[PDB]
Formats: sequence, structure tokens, C-alpha cells
Amino acid sequence: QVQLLQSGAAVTKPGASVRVSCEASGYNIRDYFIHWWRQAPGQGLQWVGWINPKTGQPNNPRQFQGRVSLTRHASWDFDTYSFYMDLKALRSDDTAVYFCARQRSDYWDFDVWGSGTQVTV
Amino acid sequence: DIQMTQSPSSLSASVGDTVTITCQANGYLNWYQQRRGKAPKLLIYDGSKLERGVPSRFSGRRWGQEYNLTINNLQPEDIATYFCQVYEFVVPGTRLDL
Amino acid sequence: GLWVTVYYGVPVWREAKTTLFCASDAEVHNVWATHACVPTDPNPQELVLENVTENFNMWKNDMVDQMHEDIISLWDQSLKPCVKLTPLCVTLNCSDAKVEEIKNCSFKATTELRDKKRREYALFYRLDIVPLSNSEYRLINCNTSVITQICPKVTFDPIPIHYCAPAGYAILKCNNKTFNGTGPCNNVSTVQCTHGIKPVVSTQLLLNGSLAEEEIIIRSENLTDNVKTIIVHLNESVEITCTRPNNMTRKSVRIGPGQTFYALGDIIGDIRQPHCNISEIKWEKTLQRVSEKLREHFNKTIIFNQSSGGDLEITTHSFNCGGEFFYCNTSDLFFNKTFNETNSTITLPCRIKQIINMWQEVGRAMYAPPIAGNITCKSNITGLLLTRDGGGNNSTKETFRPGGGNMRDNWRSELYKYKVVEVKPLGIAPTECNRT
Amino acid sequence: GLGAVFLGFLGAAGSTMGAASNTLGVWGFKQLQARVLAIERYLEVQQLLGMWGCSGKLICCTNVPWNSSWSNKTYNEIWDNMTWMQWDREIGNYTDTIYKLLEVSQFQQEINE
Amino acid sequence: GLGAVFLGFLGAAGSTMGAASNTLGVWGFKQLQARVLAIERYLEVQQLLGMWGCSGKLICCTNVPWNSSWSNKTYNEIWDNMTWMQWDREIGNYTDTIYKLLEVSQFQQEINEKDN
Amino acid sequence: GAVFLGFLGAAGSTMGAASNTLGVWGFKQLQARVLAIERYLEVQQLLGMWGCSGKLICCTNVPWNSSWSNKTYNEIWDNMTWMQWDREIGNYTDTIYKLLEVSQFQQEINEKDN
Ligand SMILES: *[C@@H]1O[C@H](CO)[C@@H](O[C@@H]2O[C@H](CO)[C@@H](O[C@@H]3O[C@H](CO[C@H]4O[C@H](CO[C@H]5O[C@H](CO)[C@@H](O)[C@H](O)[C@@H]5O)[C@@H](O)[C@H](O[C@H]5O[C@H](CO)[C@@H](O)[C@H](O)[C@@H]5O)[C@@H]4O)[C@@H](O)[C@H](O[C@H]4O[C@H](CO)[C@@H](O)[C@H](O)[C@@H]4O)[C@@H]3O)[C@H](O)[C@H]2NC(C)=O)[C@H](O)[C@H]1NC(C)=O
Ligand SMILES: *[C@@H]1O[C@H](CO)[C@@H](O[C@@H]2O[C@H](CO)[C@@H](O[C@@H]3O[C@H](CO)[C@@H](O)[C@H](O[C@H]4O[C@H](CO)[C@@H](O)[C@H](O)[C@@H]4O)[C@@H]3O)[C@H](O)[C@H]2NC(C)=O)[C@H](O)[C@H]1NC(C)=O
Ligand SMILES: *[C@@H]1O[C@H](CO)[C@@H](O[C@@H]2O[C@H](CO)[C@@H](O)[C@H](O)[C@H]2NC(C)=O)[C@H](O)[C@H]1NC(C)=O
Ligand SMILES: *[C@@H]1O[C@H](CO)[C@@H](O[C@@H]2O[C@H](CO)[C@@H](O)[C@H](O)[C@H]2NC(C)=O)[C@H](O)[C@H]1NC(C)=O
Ligand SMILES: *[C@@H]1O[C@H](CO)[C@@H](O)[C@H](O)[C@H]1NC(C)=O
Ligand SMILES: *[C@@H]1O[C@H](CO)[C@@H](O)[C@H](O)[C@H]1NC(C)=O
Ligand SMILES: *[C@@H]1O[C@H](CO)[C@@H](O)[C@H](O)[C@H]1NC(C)=O
Ligand SMILES: *[C@@H]1O[C@H](CO)[C@@H](O)[C@H](O)[C@H]1NC(C)=O
Ligand SMILES: *[C@@H]1O[C@H](CO)[C@@H](O)[C@H](O)[C@H]1NC(C)=O
Ligand SMILES: *[C@@H]1O[C@H](CO)[C@@H](O)[C@H](O)[C@H]1NC(C)=O
Ligand SMILES: *[C@@H]1O[C@H](CO)[C@@H](O)[C@H](O)[C@H]1NC(C)=O
Ligand SMILES: *[C@@H]1O[C@H](CO)[C@@H](O)[C@H](O)[C@H]1NC(C)=O
Ligand SMILES: *[C@@H]1O[C@H](CO)[C@@H](O)[C@H](O)[C@H]1NC(C)=O
Ligand SMILES: *[C@@H]1O[C@H](CO)[C@@H](O)[C@H](O)[C@H]1NC(C)=O
Ligand SMILES: *[C@@H]1O[C@H](CO)[C@@H](O)[C@H](O)[C@H]1NC(C)=O
Ligand SMILES: *[C@@H]1O[C@H](CO)[C@@H](O)[C@H](O)[C@H]1NC(C)=O
Ligand SMILES: *[C@@H]1O[C@H](CO)[C@@H](O)[C@H](O)[C@H]1NC(C)=O
Ligand SMILES: *[C@@H]1O[C@H](CO)[C@@H](O)[C@H](O)[C@H]1NC(C)=O
Ligand SMILES: *[C@@H]1O[C@H](CO)[C@@H](O)[C@H](O)[C@H]1NC(C)=O
Ligand SMILES: *[C@@H]1O[C@H](CO)[C@@H](O)[C@H](O)[C@H]1NC(C)=O
Ligand SMILES: *[C@@H]1O[C@H](CO)[C@@H](O)[C@H](O)[C@H]1NC(C)=O
Ligand SMILES: *[C@@H]1O[C@H](CO)[C@@H](O)[C@H](O)[C@H]1NC(C)=O
Ligand SMILES: *[C@@H]1O[C@H](CO)[C@@H](O)[C@H](O)[C@H]1NC(C)=O
Ligand SMILES: *[C@@H]1O[C@H](CO)[C@@H](O)[C@H](O)[C@H]1NC(C)=O
Ligand SMILES: *[C@@H]1O[C@H](CO)[C@@H](O)[C@H](O)[C@H]1NC(C)=O
Ligand SMILES: *[C@@H]1O[C@H](CO)[C@@H](O)[C@H](O)[C@H]1NC(C)=O
Ligand SMILES: *[C@@H]1O[C@H](CO)[C@@H](O)[C@H](O)[C@H]1NC(C)=O
Repeated sequence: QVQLLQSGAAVTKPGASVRVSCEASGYNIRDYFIHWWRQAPGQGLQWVGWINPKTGQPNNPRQFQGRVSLTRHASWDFDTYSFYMDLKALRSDDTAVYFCARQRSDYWDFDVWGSGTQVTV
Repeated sequence: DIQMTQSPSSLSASVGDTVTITCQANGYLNWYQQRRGKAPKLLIYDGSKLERGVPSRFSGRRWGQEYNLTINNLQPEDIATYFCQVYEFVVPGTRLDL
Repeated sequence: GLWVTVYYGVPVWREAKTTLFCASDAEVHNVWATHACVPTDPNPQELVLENVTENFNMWKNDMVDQMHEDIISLWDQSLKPCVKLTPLCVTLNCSDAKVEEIKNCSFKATTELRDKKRREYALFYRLDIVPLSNSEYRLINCNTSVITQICPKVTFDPIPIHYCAPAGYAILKCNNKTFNGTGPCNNVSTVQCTHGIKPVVSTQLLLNGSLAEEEIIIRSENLTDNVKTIIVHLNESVEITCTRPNNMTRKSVRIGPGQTFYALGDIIGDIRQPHCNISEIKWEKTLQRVSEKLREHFNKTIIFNQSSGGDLEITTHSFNCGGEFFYCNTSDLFFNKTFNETNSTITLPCRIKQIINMWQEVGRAMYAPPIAGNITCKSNITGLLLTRDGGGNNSTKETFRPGGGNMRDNWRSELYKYKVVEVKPLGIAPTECNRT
Repeated sequence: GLGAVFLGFLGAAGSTMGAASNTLGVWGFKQLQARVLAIERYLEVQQLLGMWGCSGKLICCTNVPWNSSWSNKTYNEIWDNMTWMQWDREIGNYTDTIYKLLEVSQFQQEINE
Repeated sequence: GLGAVFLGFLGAAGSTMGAASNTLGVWGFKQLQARVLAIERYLEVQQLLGMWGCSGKLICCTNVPWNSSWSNKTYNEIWDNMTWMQWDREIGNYTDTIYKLLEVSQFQQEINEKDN
Repeated sequence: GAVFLGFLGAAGSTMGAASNTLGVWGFKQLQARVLAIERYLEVQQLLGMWGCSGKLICCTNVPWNSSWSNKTYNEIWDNMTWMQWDREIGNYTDTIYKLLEVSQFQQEINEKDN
């Protein structure tokens, strides 16, 4: 029953902005963190940050610091929370696939993942 | 600080034999199963603890700073990328083509 | 002979859990209901054990968990009897205020006759309400919760309270001058009844707390992990005091039989933007000492930066001051504050919010009635809440940011040296005595 | 009832074995629950003591010897080297067994008369 | 306190007197009532014994003579053919009278040791 | 409960002569039961620690210093009742309780090594 929706793949010109949407509805969202990962071709996963559902406090590395902004927006009822991800400037090497994960039990283990969104530049 | 190492980076073994991969790091470690273009799947967490749903064939061993990953009784659909994941560092995985 | 024998009243204890009751020291109803709490002893016993060692992990302590549970229940109980502000949020037609800090506008409300209705004007802060779309607004929270006015009589000011164990149980506290949350401590004393623990509420800067001693104590569940917060504890407190110069007015608007609520009525005198003042030279040295203490735990240069973002609760410093709730920038203190290897102050402009989502559990909110006259409150900063960026294997930089990860960490600072435990006075020792 | 008597036992907890001998609302329901727990605790010690023949005695003496499996040590090491803390865990595994044989020892004394 | 020991007395209920010796919510408020009810019963038994001169002794004798009005049967028959239950039925009317006479005996006995 | 009322009998008689002779209902009652039971144990708690754990009249080995009182034995149990006794010593009852307590511990140790 636990699953995460994902937005469709989109392509934008350099210097534009892109929006990626992740939804969680099968559990108590407020009790678990959400993390974002990037999978560019030719190399392993790269961390992006996490957003606390209880309060939208992001935490990001310096590589994307100042550009990526993580925001949460609950539905009318406190279920089916939607997690977004916006970045201002896109470089020529930002082509990758962005995932949506979940943290639990004090361990950085991700039992639920999103389908991913493929974006070019 | 956190240190990561994946010495083999590539492993080709027959089907039905015993195969394993080597990852060295400090701190909590987890293993994931990544296919071609599909989301990674969690196999074992906390170094050796098993997950609900994954077959019992997958197993690992916690030894000091050395982490094993024992793979036995291979079946098709078990050939995909493996990588060890500490909190923030994830080095490229190793392939189990054949 | 080697004959068994039973000794009563022996020093044996084991980890145990129980419920602790409230106690208070020394006319008007209080939210904490300190009248119910039994009076404290004039001189609590502070017996100290001679030569014994014990270890405990405060992060697994349940004294803090129980404190959060009953404090939450106490606030709910106080709000049960007095009115709920559900009818107020209707289509509001607001344009501007003659005096966007404050907005003046009116609404249609019920009167003594239910069928009849009247138009009454009231003043609300801009952030209190939200726009429906032009010129129409509603209260920030009516499509996802129910707002309840806080009873005007009760006072929310914190008063020291004692979490005091029952009979047959003891509380162990050790006074190791430098000691973080986890690890053994060899100077442990048994105190039946705990000392003052003021239930202060804050998000970024801990205030009105006990000072450290001999060190700048730094505590966190795990330094390597980034999710967990880091709690600072300053041996030298920093005095922060500020007042809002504006003068308010009280107005009464009424919606049901015997039910009345208080809304901001009018502004007296010239409108002036409230702010807060902190010392320049004193605060800078405070962060320098903190930076030095953080360096040895990471072996990298320490840098500070403002909060990443989020709702107004965490991104701005918040506290209670004379019955008013503040949300202040506190950004000048953590902006470009990289550390190298007068009579000026720090101005921190900010404003006040009426509708507050405190105790961030889904279901309900609160409304703070206004009070005429200015408010003055002087507080001392003791400890900070920080969150490491955690940007991978950084070269030499470990930029830090403020922000309260969880509200429970407010009280963990003052409970880092405490542990409830049960004592068993029975034992079976070896002796040669044998009954006739 | 009074907790001061319980406190005094904790005094000299770290002292050696021999040295010890020589030397309507939230507030009101929790208080009631704690009070009921406090009174219940006291009778547990009294109930065990009463059935072992201990009637208001600080130190008792029974008529049951030791089993060799419990421990093999003499007086001097026990009473001048160890403390109540680590010593208790040595016999703690056999605490339940000793209780059963201690009650019957007092019961069989009463039937004799 | 513990009720397990109380049920222990009930063993061999049908055996003779001589043979017996030889051998916030409803869930939480009901529990509290049981705990308060249970603890009182334990002290009620102790309170009677404490003022009878017996301090928890399982078998305890006294010096009050047995009045023939209540009952007069040979000792062997009572403890060899009768059961503990039938004893209460016939004496149950006179238990209150027996209880009162015990109290004065202990009061008199202790006072005598003082005057001597 | 009736036993407590029994003590009040012959209150005015001299000490010597006396010896010779869910809702509102449900919670208030519950509080009384826990209050009454506690009071019974407070008296019993002190008695047990002093060595007399149920005797109607105890017998102790603590000397009567002249500090607290000074009067003949005859004029104690013949002219005044128990009520007046409390006022003359009521201020110092804490001192006697502590001094009498330590006597029981000292006696117990002397019995153990015997
Ligand atoms: C913050 O989070 C981090 C996680 O990122 C966390 O890190 C943990 O830190 C603790 C200690 O603080 C680590 O636990 C230590 O583990 C040591 C090594 O354990 C392994 O090796 C043991 C023996 O092998 C060693 O020695 C041989 C030579 O004999 C050598 O060849 C080996 O290479 C290796 O060096 C082995 O016994 C052990 O397995 C036992 O223990 C585990 C539990 O740890 C148990 O599950 C097993 O069943 C088995 O019983 C393991 O394989 C270990 O030596 C060390 O022990 C110290 O304390 C004991 C106390 O008696 C001493 O006797 C001993 O001499 C050592 O001084 C300790 O247990 C843990 O491994 C880290 N986590 C990870 C994932 O690595 C931090 O603690 C967190 N911080 C806070 C504040 O929370
Ligand atoms: C940290 O602690 C300090 C020290 O207590 C605290 O500052 C103090 O706050 C209290 C309010 O909580 C102030 O007391 C007020 O003083 C003014 C001026 O004298 C009074 O007018 C106020 O009266 C109100 O309360 C009365 C009783 O409830 C009502 O009858 C009356 O109508 C008013 O509503 C009130 O007594 C106190 O003056 C300050 N102390 C100083 C030195 O300014 C500070 O707020 C604490 N920090 C935090 C974050 O809480
Ligand atoms: C609080 O702790 C800090 C950090 O230990 C102390 O800062 C030291 O102050 C002395 C004063 O002479 C300096 O010599 C040191 O260089 C400072 N740093 C360190 C790391 O010691 C500060 O003095 C303490 N304040 C109090 C009141 O105890
Ligand atoms: C907080 O500090 C500011 C200074 O930044 C004070 O503002 C000054 O107030 C005096 C009052 O006579 C004026 O003469 C100055 O021109 C003001 N300067 C500025 C920059 O505003 C303010 O009064 C202080 N407030 C408190 C409560 O201490
Ligand atoms: C409530 O209405 C406001 C105003 O349109 C809107 O901003 C907010 O998202 C709504 N919340 C819910 C839970 O419907
Ligand atoms: C598996 O664990 C054993 C522990 O004895 C270790 O010697 C071995 O090297 C590990 N596997 C690999 C591939 O390193
Ligand atoms: C404990 O400390 C005391 C002095 O405080 C000393 O007399 C005693 O020998 C010590 N015991 C141990 C086991 O170190
Ligand atoms: C504080 O703890 C340390 C160990 O972390 C210890 O060495 C030191 O002696 C303790 N302080 C005192 C005053 O004993
Ligand atoms: C606390 O201090 C001890 C002293 O050695 C240290 O081992 C431990 O890692 C410290 N823990 C934290 C959270 O600072
Ligand atoms: C333990 O703390 C007390 C606090 O007053 C102090 O008097 C005592 O000297 C300390 N003992 C040690 C060994 O640090
Ligand atoms: C602030 O309140 C004080 C009360 O002591 C008063 O004297 C002063 O005039 C007030 N100032 C303003 C600007 O309202
Ligand atoms: C708000 O506007 C109404 C409009 O009639 C006016 O009567 C009222 O005085 C205004 N409020 C203030 C504080 O001036
Ligand atoms: C810590 O840094 C110093 C230099 O600043 C270096 O000499 C030392 O090796 C470092 N230690 C660790 C454990 O990285
Ligand atoms: C601090 O944050 C600001 C935000 O824009 C950024 O411009 C600046 O480079 C940061 N400084 C450091 C040292 O991280
Ligand atoms: C804090 O001040 C800075 C500049 O003074 C401003 O950019 C920032 O928006 C302020 N904080 C908030 C929450 O508006
Ligand atoms: C931060 O402030 C320092 C000190 O004035 C300055 O050198 C640096 O350029 C500033 N950085 C930014 C991003 O504003
Ligand atoms: C201003 O505020 C003070 C607060 O002490 C109050 O007494 C006074 O009535 C208010 N109005 C004026 C005009 O001072
Ligand atoms: C804050 O703590 C310091 C510590 O000595 C004290 O001097 C000061 O009075 C405190 N502040 C207030 C407002 O009481
Ligand atoms: C207690 O000691 C006496 C005297 O030596 C002895 O007769 C008696 O048997 C001992 N008790 C037991 C239970 O053996
Ligand atoms: C002593 O203990 C052993 C097992 O620990 C048991 O077999 C034996 O029967 C016991 N003997 C007595 C006398 O309790
Ligand atoms: C008590 O028995 C348990 C059974 O698993 C054992 O693990 C433990 O070591 C025993 N206690 C001692 C002191 O050996
Ligand atoms: C019940 O009666 C039978 C027949 O007399 C007897 O054998 C048995 O022991 C009795 N039961 C008990 C518990 O004494
Ligand atoms: C005791 O027995 C005598 C004679 O049998 C009788 O007169 C008297 O009433 C009896 N008293 C009681 C209390 O049974
Ligand atoms: C006890 O009194 C009841 C009262 O109804 C009576 O029926 C019964 O016969 C009496 N039994 C004895 C033994 O006096
Ligand atoms: C009451 O006082 C009268 C004299 O006034 C005396 O005869 C009688 O014995 C007294 N009664 C008691 C119970 O002291
Ligand atoms: C008796 O009381 C006097 C009065 O101070 C005191 O000096 C003396 O030591 C006391 N003696 C005893 C034995 O209590
Ligand atoms: C008892 O103490 C009170 C309070 O100190 C005092 O007023 C009274 O005179 C004292 N009585 C005697 C007899 O000392």
C-alpha cells in the first residue's frame, strides 16, 4: 500500500528552472524524513538533501547550496503530502535522474523510492 | 571523517556458484539493488539485518571495518548493480554480469 | 556454617520507569496549575555517594518524554472551558489600515438575536490572515483546523517546577564538570526531588536556562550524523532584552450567548516597528568560543550561515514575552560569520503573530488576545541549537546553520544530568548466624 | 510510605560490603497514580518479609544452607572485596529459587508446635 | 499484595481440617479501583491480626476460653470428619462475639506485664 | 475505622485512669480511601522501625533527659490527661523520634554480633 508518485520527465533550456513532484500517502508522513538523490549517467548516486515533513527545514550540500530549495505542501487533509524540488540555474552537466526516498529507524535506509524523473539541459 | 572504498569495481562469475563483493567503510552501511533505469531496492540494512520481502539467499557479515555480501544460489533477475551506502557517500556500484 | 540471611535496607538499584508528580515553590489561575502541585521542601536532601560509577544516555531518557506528554496535556486542559473562535473566519473585506504591518477591516458577526447580525471592525496582523484570491481575506487556519482563544485570565509565563519522584524511587544526578549526554560519570549524588526546571519555549536560542561550568558543553546524539541536532551550552550567558514601543488598545467583539473575545482595537501614538537589541562585542566573543569548541570535534574550519528556510516557526527566533509571541529574524548573528583561525548593538527587527500553531500536532491552533501597554522582558541566552550542513567530504569547511530540529530539545538541555531509578531494599548475604 | 527511609539505604552505596554495616486534572490523577504505586511498593517488601518469619526485623536469620551451584566463595572475599552492586548480580540469577525454599522454611517451623 | 499467594490457601479446600494443615479511560480506572480495593483487603486481615497479638504468624494461639454456648463438640470429630467450610456456617453468627472477646484478652495480657 | 474512634473514649480522663479503663461520587470517595489507607501506614511505618510493631504498649531503652520535662511521676498519671501532654513536648517531638530511631539500630547490631 505504501508507494510514491512521481512527476513526468521534462526537458528545459539552460538557465531555466524545473519542478519535480513527489507524493507520499501510504503512511504517517510526519514521522519519517524524506531525502533526494541524483543519478547522473556514468557515475554513482549523488546526495541532494532532505526535508523534514514536520517543518520544512531543508539541508543541502554546498555544491547545490543557494540554488536547490525543498518545499512541502500538505493536502486539504493531513495525508498525501507533496514534496517539491526547485533549482534556479542549470549547468551543462546537470543532466541526471532525481529520486525520492524515505529515512526511518535512525538508519539511513531507503525502503521506498520514486520512479525518477529524467531531465536534460 | 567518513571513508569509502569499493576495491573490485567489476566482477564476472558463473551462475549457481558462490559470489561476493567487497566494500570497506566506517559507520552504518546498507546494500541496494539497482537495475538499468529502475529505482534501487534495499537488500540488507544495519550491515547484516535482512529486509522483509527480499529472498533469504542474500546475506552479509559484519567484521570490524570489513563488510561482506554473500550471494549464493543465483537465479535470473538477480543480476544487477550493487553498491554500499553509508549516510551521504555512495561510490559507483559493481556489476554481476556473468 | 554458611547459613542464608536476609538484610533489609541495602543499596541495590536497577533501571526503572515510573510517573513523576509536580511540585512547586511558593491567587491567579496559571496554565501550569501550580496550585495543584504540592509545595517543595525548604531544603531538599542532596546526599552524595562516596565511591561509585554509573553511566546513562540522556537521549534514551524518559523524564523528557513524560515532560513533553504532560505539558501538552496541560495546555489542552486550560483551553477547554473558554470560548472558541470558530465563527470569526468568514469572508473578510480588508483593504488597509489608516495607521503592511497591521491591517484594519471588519466582518459580519452574530448578535444577541441569532437571526440578526452586526458589522464590527477589528485589527489583525498581515501574517495572521491570508488572501482568498482582491481585498478579501480569511484567518490563516480555518480550512484545516479550529482556532480556540486562550483564556484571558490565565498567564502563560513560565514558573520554575520540580519533577519530583515518589516514595520508593530515587533520582541520580552526577555533577561532572565537563560531561556530554553519554558516558560514565564517577561523581553521582542521589536527590529525591529535582531542582528548578523552567518550561521555557523557544526554537533557535535557548533562554532562561542553567549556565554551564568550566566548559562549553556540546551535546548531540551523533556528531557524524547530520539529521540529529547539536545543542550548545554556554558557561557565560549573554543578556538579551527588548521591548515593543507601540501602545495597543483592547476591544471586545461578541458572537454568542455569554461568549466574548478580545481583538486588537486601536493603535495609540505614532506607529513604530518593534525590534530587539543584542550586544556586538559580547556576542561575537561568544561565537568565537563556540567555534573553538566545535573545531576539535571535526578538525575542520567552522563557519556559520543563516537558516536554509521553512515555515516561520523555525526560520525566525521565537519565544514568549509578557503574553506576546514573537518571530524574529536573528540573521545578523549567523550571516558571513566565518571566524579567523565598542558601544554598538545588534538590531533585529521583527513583528508579532496572533494565531499560533504551537505544539505542532495536527488538529488545532491557538489565538493570543492582545494586551494594552508595552511589554518589557529581559532574558539571558544559555545554549544554542545548530544543524550541520553535511555536504559530503568537504575540503576544510563545515558550515553550520541554526534551527530547532525538535521542540523536545528545549528541555533536554536542563535534564542532561538526571535519571529515575528504583531501589530494592532486600538482599540475601552470607552469614554464620543460624536461628535456634 | 515516607521516602526518607528508602533514601538512607542508598547512602554508602559504593562503600564496601563490611563498611555498609558499620556506617480532575493532570496534577491529581498522576499524583493519585504515583501515590497508589508508592503504597503498593511498601507492602511488597513487608509481604515477603512477613512470610519468611521476618516481623519488623532489620536483619534476619533463617535455617536454610547454600547450594554449591549458587557460588563457591568464603567470608573474607565477599565481605571485604565486593560491593552490593556487582555482588547482587552473582546471586541474582538464583534469587527466585532462594525465595521458594525460604518461604517453606518458615512454614515448616510453625507446624512443629 | 500479590493475589497468587491468596489463591494458594484455597488448595485442598475439600480436605478435612486436620488434613489441610498436613498438606483517562475505563481500562485504567477499573484497574485503579481494583488496586485500591485489593490493597485494602490485605490490610484488613493484617489489622485484625495486629490487634489480636499475632503479627503474621500462620498458626497463632490465644488464652480466651471457649464458651460452651457457641459450640461443644469433641476435638477429634471436628478435625477428622468436618471441613473448613461447614465450620463457618454454624459459627458465622457468633464470629462477631468471638472477635470482641479476643480484643480484651490482648489488652489485658499486655497491661499485666506492665504492672507485673 | 471504629478502632480509631475507640481511642477517643475517655479523652478527658487522666492518663493513669484511661489505661486502666467518573463523577463527583466515585472520585472523592476514591481519594478518601487512598488518604485513609496512607494515614494508617504512617503510624504503622514509625512503629515498625522502632522495634514495637503491633504491641498495644511499647517498651523502649531511651533515657528521659531533664531537658524536655521535669516533674514527678505521681503528678503525671493522676492530674492531667493525654491532651495536655502534647503541648509540653509537641514542639520537640522530632528530636525524640530521631533519637529513639537510632536506638533500635544500635540494639540490632549489638544483637547480631552476639
Ligand atoms: C555514532 O554512530 C556511529 C556509526 O556510524 C557509531 O559507531 C560505532 O561505534 C562503536 C564504538 O563506539 C563501534 O563498536 C565497537 O566495535 C569494535 C569492533 O567491533 C567489531 O570487531 C570486534 C572484534 O574485531 C576487532 O578486533 C579484531 C582483533 O581481535 C580485529 O581483527 C578486527 O578487525 C576488529 O578490529 C567484534 O567482536 C565485533 O562483534 C561483536 O560486537 C558486536 C557489536 O559491536 C556484536 O553485534 C557481535 O555479535 C560481536 O559480539 C565487531 O565485529 C569493538 O572492538 C568495540 O569494542 C570496544 O568496547 C569493548 C567493551 O567491552 C571493549 O572490550 C573493546 O576492547 C573495545 O574497546 C566496539 O564494540 C561500532 O562498530 C560503530 N558502528 C559501526 C557501524 O561500525 C558511534 O558509536 C555512534 N556514537 C554515538 C555517541 O552514539
Ligand atoms: C526570563 O525570565 C525573566 C524574569 O522573570 C522574564 O522577564 C520577566 O517577565 C515577567 C512576565 O512573565 C515580567 O513580569 C511583568 O512585569 C510587568 C511590569 O512590572 C507587570 O506589569 C506584569 O504584570 C502582568 O502580570 C500580572 C500577574 O499575572 C497581571 O496581574 C498584570 O495585569 C499583567 O498582566 C508582569 O508582572 C517581569 O517584569 C520580567 N522581568 C524583567 C526583569 O523585566 C522573561 O520574560 C523570561 N524569558 C522568557 C523568554 O520568558
Ligand atoms: C567558558 O569557557 C570558555 C572555553 O573554555 C573559556 O574561554 C577561555 O577563557 C580563558 C580566559 O583567560 C582564555 O585564556 C582561553 O583562551 C579561553 N578559551 C579556552 C578554550 O579556554 C571561558 O573563560 C569560560 N568562561 C567562564 C566564565 O568559565
Ligand atoms: C536598541 O538600539 C537602538 C540602536 O540601534 C536604539 O535606537 C536609538 O535610540 C536612541 C534613543 O534616544 C536614538 O537617539 C538613536 O538615534 C537610536 N538609534 C537607532 C540606530 O535607532 C534603541 O533605543 C535601543 N532600544 C533598546 C530597548 O535598548
Ligand atoms: C486554506 O485556504 C488558504 C487560502 O486559499 C490556502 O492558502 C490554504 O492552502 C488552504 N489550506 C487547506 C488545508 O485547504
Ligand atoms: C568475508 O568475511 C571474511 C571474514 O573472515 C573475510 O576474511 C573475507 O575477506 C570477506 N570477504 C571478502 C571478499 O573480503
Ligand atoms: C573508593 O573511595 C574511597 C574514598 O572515597 C576509598 O576509601 C575506597 O578504597 C575506594 N574504593 C575503591 C574500590 O576504589
Ligand atoms: C569529568 O569527566 C571526565 C571524563 O570525561 C573525568 O576525567 C573528570 O575527572 C570529570 N570531572 C571531575 C570533576 O571528576
Ligand atoms: C562524550 O565524551 C566521551 C568522553 O571520552 C566521548 O567518548 C564521547 O564520544 C562523547 N560523546 C559526545 C556525544 O560528545
Ligand atoms: C562531587 O560533587 C560534589 C558537589 O558538591 C563535590 O562536593 C565533590 O567534591 C565532588 N567529588 C568529586 C570526586 O568530584
Ligand atoms: C512603556 O510603558 C511604560 C510603563 O512603565 C511607560 O512609562 C512608557 O511611557 C511606555 N512607553 C511607550 C512608548 O508606550
Ligand atoms: C478601521 O476602519 C473603520 C472603518 O469605518 C474605522 O471606523 C476604524 O476607526 C478603523 N480603525 C482604526 C484603528 O482607525
Ligand atoms: C587533525 O588536524 C591536524 C592538523 O590540523 C592533523 O595534524 C591531525 O592529523 C588531524 N587528525 C585527524 C584524526 O584527522
Ligand atoms: C552563506 O549563505 C549565503 C546565502 O546566499 C551565501 O551567499 C554565502 O556564500 C554563504 N557563505 C558561506 C561561508 O557558506
Ligand atoms: C532577515 O534579514 C535579511 C536582510 O536583513 C532578509 O534578507 C531576510 O528576508 C530577513 N528574514 C526574513 C525571514 O524575512
Ligand atoms: C560575507 O561577508 C564577508 C565579510 O564582509 C565578505 O568578505 C564576503 O564577501 C561576504 N560574502 C557574501 C556572499 O556576501
Ligand atoms: C501606553 O502604555 C502604557 C503601558 O505602561 C499604558 O499605561 C498607557 O495607558 C498607554 N497609553 C498612553 C497614552 O500612554
Ligand atoms: C541570566 O543568568 C545570569 C547568570 O548569572 C544572571 O546574572 C542574570 O540575572 C540572568 N538574567 C535574568 C533576567 O535574571
Ligand atoms: C544452629 O546452631 C545450633 C548450635 O550449634 C545447632 O544445634 C542448630 O542445629 C543450628 N541450626 C540448624 C538449622 O542447623
Ligand atoms: C543445586 O543446584 C543444582 C543445579 O544448579 C541442582 O541439580 C541441585 O538439585 C541443587 N541442590 C540443592 C540442594 O538445592
Ligand atoms: C544468568 O542466566 C543468563 C541466562 O542466559 C546468563 O546469560 C547470565 O550470564 C547469568 N548470570 C550470570 C551472572 O552469569
Ligand atoms: C478426597 O477423598 C478421598 C477419599 O477419602 C481421599 O482419598 C482424597 O485424599 C481426598 N482429597 C484430598 C485433597 O484430601
Ligand atoms: C456463655 O455461656 C453461658 C453458659 O453456657 C451463657 O449463659 C452465656 O450467655 C454465654 N455467653 C456468650 C457470650 O456466649
Ligand atoms: C444464624 O442467624 C440466622 C438469621 O436468619 C438464622 O437463620 C440461623 O439459623 C442462625 N444460625 C445459628 C447457628 O445460630
Ligand atoms: C468527668 O468529670 C467528673 C467530675 O467533673 C468525674 O467525676 C468523672 O469521673 C469524669 N469522667 C471522666 C471519663 O473522666
Ligand atoms: C540533656 O539536655 C541538656 C540540655 O542542653 C544537654 O546539655 C545534655 O547533653 C542532654 N543529655 C542527654 C543525655 O541527652
Ligand atoms: C513552640 O514553638 C513555637 C514556634 O516556634 C513557639 O511559638 C512556642 O512558644 C513554642 N513552645 C514552647 C513550649 O517552647
